[PDB]
Amino acid sequence: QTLVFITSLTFLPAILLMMTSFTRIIIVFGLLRNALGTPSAPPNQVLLGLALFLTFFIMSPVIDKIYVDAYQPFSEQKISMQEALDKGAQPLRAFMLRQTREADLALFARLANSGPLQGPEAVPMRILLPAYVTSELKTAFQIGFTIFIPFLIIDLVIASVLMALGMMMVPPATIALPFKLMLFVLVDGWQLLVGSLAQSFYS
Amino acid sequence: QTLVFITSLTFLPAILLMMTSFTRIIIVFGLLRNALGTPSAPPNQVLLGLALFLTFFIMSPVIDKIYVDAYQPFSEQKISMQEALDKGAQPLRAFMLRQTREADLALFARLANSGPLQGPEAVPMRILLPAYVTSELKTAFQIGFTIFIPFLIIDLVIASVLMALGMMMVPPATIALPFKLMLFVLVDGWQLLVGSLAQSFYS
Amino acid sequence: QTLVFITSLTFLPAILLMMTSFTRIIIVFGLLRNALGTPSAPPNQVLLGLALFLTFFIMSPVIDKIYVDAYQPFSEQKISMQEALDKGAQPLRAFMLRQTREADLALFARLANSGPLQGPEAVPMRILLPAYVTSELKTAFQIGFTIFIPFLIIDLVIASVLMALGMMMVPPATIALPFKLMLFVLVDGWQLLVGSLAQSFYS
Amino acid sequence: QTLVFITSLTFLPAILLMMTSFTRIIIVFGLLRNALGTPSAPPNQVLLGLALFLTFFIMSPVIDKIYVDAYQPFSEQKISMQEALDKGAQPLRAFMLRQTREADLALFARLANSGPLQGPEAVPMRILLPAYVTSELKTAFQIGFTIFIPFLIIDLVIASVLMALGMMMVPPATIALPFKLMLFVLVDGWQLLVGSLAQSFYS
Amino acid sequence: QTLVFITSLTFLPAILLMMTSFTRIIIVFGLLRNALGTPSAPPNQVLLGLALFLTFFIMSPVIDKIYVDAYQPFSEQKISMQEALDKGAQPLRAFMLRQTREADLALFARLANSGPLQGPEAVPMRILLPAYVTSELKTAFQIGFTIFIPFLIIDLVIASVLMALGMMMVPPATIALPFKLMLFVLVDGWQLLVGSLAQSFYS
Amino acid sequence: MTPESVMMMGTEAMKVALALAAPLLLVALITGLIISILQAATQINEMTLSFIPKIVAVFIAIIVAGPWMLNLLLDYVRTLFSNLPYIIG
Amino acid sequence: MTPESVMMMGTEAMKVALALAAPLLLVALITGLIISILQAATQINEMTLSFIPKIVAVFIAIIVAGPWMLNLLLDYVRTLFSNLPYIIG
Amino acid sequence: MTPESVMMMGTEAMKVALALAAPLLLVALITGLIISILQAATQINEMTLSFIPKIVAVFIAIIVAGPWMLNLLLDYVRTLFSNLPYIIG
Amino acid sequence: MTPESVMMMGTEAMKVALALAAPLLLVALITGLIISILQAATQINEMTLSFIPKIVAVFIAIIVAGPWMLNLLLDYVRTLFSNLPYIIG
Amino acid sequence: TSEQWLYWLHLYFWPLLRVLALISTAPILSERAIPKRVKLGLGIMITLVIAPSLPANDTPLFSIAALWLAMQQILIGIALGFTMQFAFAAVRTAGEFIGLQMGLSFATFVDPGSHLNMPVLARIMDMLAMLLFLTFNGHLWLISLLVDTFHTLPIGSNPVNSNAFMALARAGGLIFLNGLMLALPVITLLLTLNLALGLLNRMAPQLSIFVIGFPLTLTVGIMLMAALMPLIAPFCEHLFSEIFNLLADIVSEMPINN
Repeated sequence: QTLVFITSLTFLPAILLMMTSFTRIIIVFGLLRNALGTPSAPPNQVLLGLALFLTFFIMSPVIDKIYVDAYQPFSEQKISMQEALDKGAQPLRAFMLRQTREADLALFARLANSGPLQGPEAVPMRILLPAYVTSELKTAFQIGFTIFIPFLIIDLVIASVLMALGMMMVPPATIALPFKLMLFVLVDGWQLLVGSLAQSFYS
Repeated sequence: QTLVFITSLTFLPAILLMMTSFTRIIIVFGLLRNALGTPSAPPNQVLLGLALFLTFFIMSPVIDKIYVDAYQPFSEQKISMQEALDKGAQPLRAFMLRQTREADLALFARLANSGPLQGPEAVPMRILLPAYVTSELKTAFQIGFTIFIPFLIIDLVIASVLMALGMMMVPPATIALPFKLMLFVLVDGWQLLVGSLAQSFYS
Repeated sequence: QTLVFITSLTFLPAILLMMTSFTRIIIVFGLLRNALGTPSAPPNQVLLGLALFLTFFIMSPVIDKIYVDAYQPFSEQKISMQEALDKGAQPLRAFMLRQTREADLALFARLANSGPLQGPEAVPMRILLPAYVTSELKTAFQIGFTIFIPFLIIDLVIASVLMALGMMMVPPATIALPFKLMLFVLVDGWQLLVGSLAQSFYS
Repeated sequence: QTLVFITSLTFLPAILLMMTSFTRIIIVFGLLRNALGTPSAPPNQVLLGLALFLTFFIMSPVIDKIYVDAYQPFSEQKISMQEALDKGAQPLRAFMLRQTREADLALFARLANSGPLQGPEAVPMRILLPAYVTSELKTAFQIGFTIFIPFLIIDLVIASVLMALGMMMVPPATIALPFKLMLFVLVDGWQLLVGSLAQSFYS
Repeated sequence: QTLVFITSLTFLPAILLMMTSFTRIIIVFGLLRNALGTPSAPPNQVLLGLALFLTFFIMSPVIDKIYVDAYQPFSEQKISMQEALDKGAQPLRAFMLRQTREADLALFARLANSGPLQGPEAVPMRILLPAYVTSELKTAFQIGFTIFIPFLIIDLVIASVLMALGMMMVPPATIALPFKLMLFVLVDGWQLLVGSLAQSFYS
Repeated sequence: MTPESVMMMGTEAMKVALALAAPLLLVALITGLIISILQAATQINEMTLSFIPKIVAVFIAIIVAGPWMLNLLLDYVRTLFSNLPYIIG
Repeated sequence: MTPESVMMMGTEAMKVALALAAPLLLVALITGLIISILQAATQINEMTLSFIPKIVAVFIAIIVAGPWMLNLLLDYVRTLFSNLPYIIG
Repeated sequence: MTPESVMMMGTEAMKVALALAAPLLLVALITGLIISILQAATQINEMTLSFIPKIVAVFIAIIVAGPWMLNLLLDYVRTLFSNLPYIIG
Repeated sequence: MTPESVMMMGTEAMKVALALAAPLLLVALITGLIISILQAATQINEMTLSFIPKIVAVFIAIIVAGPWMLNLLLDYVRTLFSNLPYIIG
Repeated sequence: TSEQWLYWLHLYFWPLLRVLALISTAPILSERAIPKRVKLGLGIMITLVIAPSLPANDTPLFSIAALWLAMQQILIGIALGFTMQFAFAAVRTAGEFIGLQMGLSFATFVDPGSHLNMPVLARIMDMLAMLLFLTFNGHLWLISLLVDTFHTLPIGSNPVNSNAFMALARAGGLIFLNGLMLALPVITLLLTLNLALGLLNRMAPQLSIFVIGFPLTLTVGIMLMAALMPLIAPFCEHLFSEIFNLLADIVSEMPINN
């Protein structure tokens, strides 16, 4: 039984981190690292830790509501998780329904051949999750691609200047990297980035 | 319960190393290897080991405090981590607070809208960790940008000497990899780097 | 202890591999194949294997001491805590001290702000490792710098000749690679390199 | 003992492909495509496939011998690494001692401070592997240097012809790709290569 | 199986791909894009998708014969993995044997030293593949050289018309760059290439 | 997120890039022409004689221009990072 | 691997390459001189007047010489690739 | 990290680079011009005829410069790496 | 490790390089100059007329010099890679 | 948790494989910037919406014959993914051939290191044209198309046909066509500059395009690329519609020929 057990080692925690956040923040930082030259920040520890810390920050009120409403009577273990799920899904759902764009909801309600819903809370979870994740991908890319442009402009300017002199055989990616560090720490570029990512998220 | 157990087994080895050090050092070394032409030193093996050893050297006093205050009562197992994590958090709390910028604490409190903060332990951990990591990143990129300058001088003076007398075709990244090894053992730059990263760290 | 086992499988190999040797060697091969133009060796297969074998031959006395004084008595499984780690480190201490620069232990005794340190066995573990590593990297960069010189001679010569006839068009890095192989199989440049990395190492 | 087991697996195929063959073949192929301009072949599929087929065929006699010696009594799995090492090595040992320069072993016996050296088993396993690989690299670079010569001929002919007409600014390195290609397919130059790497191998 | 199974699965997709086609296609696409300057197509996506679609189209009849003569009869009756493997190998064999040069079979029968062979299909499976791959490499480089010709003519005429007037310094590599694209699409070039690679395959 | 905004992004990007790079390149071309005229008329010309002044000119012009070439990037990256939460909405 | 055999290889390859490139640049130089001399005796010259003949001359000489220029390479390349298993040992 | 301090670091590095690069390319330009003026007045002008003197000149100048051109780097990199712990805050 | 021993290394390497590449470019320059003088006094010159003798000259000079150029490198690379285990300390 | 249910869980694996195939092969829409466990997370989520309401009841027999069936799905997924990327390859190819006409193209010589010419322009036009998908719909149209293929080409014995793979393989094809159609004005304007610098050489051969040419043409190639930004907005609307018609046509053509 090496197969069935071991596949769920990453499956379940990844799904639990797909529900709420940590799906767009990784992507923003990964796009940053795709810019800014080479990796220059090891994913295996640094980006994962950072993007998990920011999520534990942003979702603090959510975990607080869960802790009070469901976690605390779960210390009694009153009921198997039925309202624990529900009274814990409702903060999760209300947090999720706030970020899911409109088109995605309608589309994935069509693809399931569902019936007309009267309330938003009536939207089943198996319909919400993929719409939420799709919306989050299509906003994470909307932020990330808007982050690049200055970096690519510096790249283009440096390359044009180098070729203006006669230096064909230089890898201008190696002269770019320092300027793309000074124009990152010089505009306080990290604080702006994280304040944006933490504000624009909930709003 | 065992589910979140392996969940934590997947993450915690990265969470702990992020919490203390090892996030400025690795990034400084990675910004080093991008200078000196090619990624000579292999990241899969050498930089991880060097950075972990140096961080052990720097964290030895904090580790001593954690030992004498947690493991020695963990020999008895006085209480179930109720103070082992608690008392163990005090040295890490003060340690982060020492290097943690004061403006990042302010900003990340504003994003959460917290009231009066008076004491050090009045700072909730979920305000430290993100502000701590962003401060460490600011510092790491400052050090990294400052490291580059002489390598840029060498590269550009070589490239401007070559194209001064024809030779438009020689890829100067071949003549400049030795010079970046004369300059770098001639000034003993492998002691100055580790000395500075060990000194400026505590402050 | 299930946690520490996978964290060990992750880190401990890279630790033991940095603790003895195999760090000075790999950097040398990596700087070598930076000369000779292209990779000219699949590092995933050839250079890493060769560098492991060289070390498996060089550390024969240390590995023999370790075996005969730890694991032959460990068939009894007397104690896996004290003499498993302590007694096993006695040969490593000497093997690392013999190759450790003197100025380094001074620096890392100074930073740690220790009192009277006379005995190299009284030199605790944490002061030894990083000084040893910095020293090794210094000497490896020295050897690597001394390597590059004849190749530079050849490439500058060929480039100057080509520019002499007016052959601006030609990419001289394509003509100089067969000569870089001739001058490297003619002087038996491959026997001398391993002979040097094997003789100078222990000393 | 779960530690050493899985550690052995991540390398064991890589080392297995070192003990026997496929090193010099892949190195010759790698130095082949360095001529003829660009790679022009997808190493992911074609070069590795060819190198695997060639080494399979070259080893088929000694591989079938190893089969008979070990795998046929291994139907019972007789002894875990006692004579499968011997009846795997004696074939391997003869295979490499047929291929290993007698002087390389002289050097690697000098540095080992050797005494009685009478039989192949009197030459311990730790001595062969590095000497074997050094010899193999020397042979592969010999072959590679011999390869480059006709392509140099073609390139210099074309460059000189262009410079003779007054073609000062045409990049002859780009004109000379189809000519190399045709003058390499005309001579049936792919039969000769995989024939030489199969005849010169066993000897 | 534990070890050999996963490694065999990883190797499989290279085996199935090399055995049949798709080692002759990608080389032609690479050579095409090497004409007309830089890549001008994202290799890892487009020139793999196209080069896989062509291969599946060209090999559809083989798979149809395999299906009809193996799967449908092996279903529910009359074959147990013995006649199925045979009647499925024979069409694929007849597919390969049609393409192998006559000499390569003799060469790989000589170096592998196979006994008296009587049937073409009686040639063992192992002997088929490498001779096939070598033959297809020859044919692919032939096709690529046939492709390069008109672009060479374009470049030559343009460079001449330049120097006929006095344009010694101007690097005709720029002027002749749009004309290649204009006269590669104005004559609907791409359809001719798939036409040729479809017809000249079986003929 | 209307295709007018997406194209305005590019129209601003390329204008900033031109504003940055055009001074340097124009100094390079000016030095090139000034020496190339002196290159003939007293015909003497080896090959370059001018790449060295084309380095002097850029090295001077970068120091002379300096501050506002920084200020452009500083302003525009700041406005970008500030408007990011409103691009989405 | 004696530095003598790696001189024999070079001495063969140089002469083969010379054998190849000989007639091409010989007729190139011949035509160049023949035209440039006639840039006297009604001297008038525009710039070159002499690239086209250098092209038609090479175009003639290539197809004239042809097959044996190919044969030289086809022979000695076969020789090299057949002697490979002896230079090793 | 005001753009004044970064401007100071930049102006320091550019002065170091000027000091490193002045004699080499200065001598290069000087000898090139001196030969090119000889290309007229005895109109002989092959293509370059001067890439070799530009090599011997740099060969002489690097030998003559030698120690202090390296001492500049040795000192400035030293001060840089010593002031590093004081740039953070 | 002192800048003195590294300057010794440099004085060795640059002298080896000069001795290695002297005859090639010397005969190149000499043939080129003597031809370019002939390109005056009988002014005839299309563009090059001289690259061909520059090929013949280097072609002869490599063959003549040959073994001792190679012996230089075989000796000096030997000394380098044999002193290698002492440059450490 | 015993193997009782795992074999019931084995019911979803085929649509899972198809959807993972469609996801893995359309990276610029969902690419390596994403962690492979999120790029795989989308799969098992999406199939849970799709897996019910499918009359799909199949069996992996002993020495599975349905391994052959695994051949079918990976093709259709690939058939969608590797097809949809022609809307990006066209704009990338339009971007490259512009930059290659001013200064970038001195990788014409033997293979240098990294490309260094791509990152100049073709990484911006691929980014804009990647934002324009997300304003209309990135995967929504694609996932609906694949939901339709779940109905037309369900599962089973008759795997696929041919002569449609040849259709969309002869299709692009239009890569270079659209590549021209975009950049034709820029390229036409720059050819005139490249030839205009020429007529100066006949007046004085010392103008040495390395001295004059590139500093001149680079500024103009940035100017024109700024002035021709808005034209990319209505053009991309074609490159999407044409290829979506292609896809729908071929996906409807394939099953009726079964």
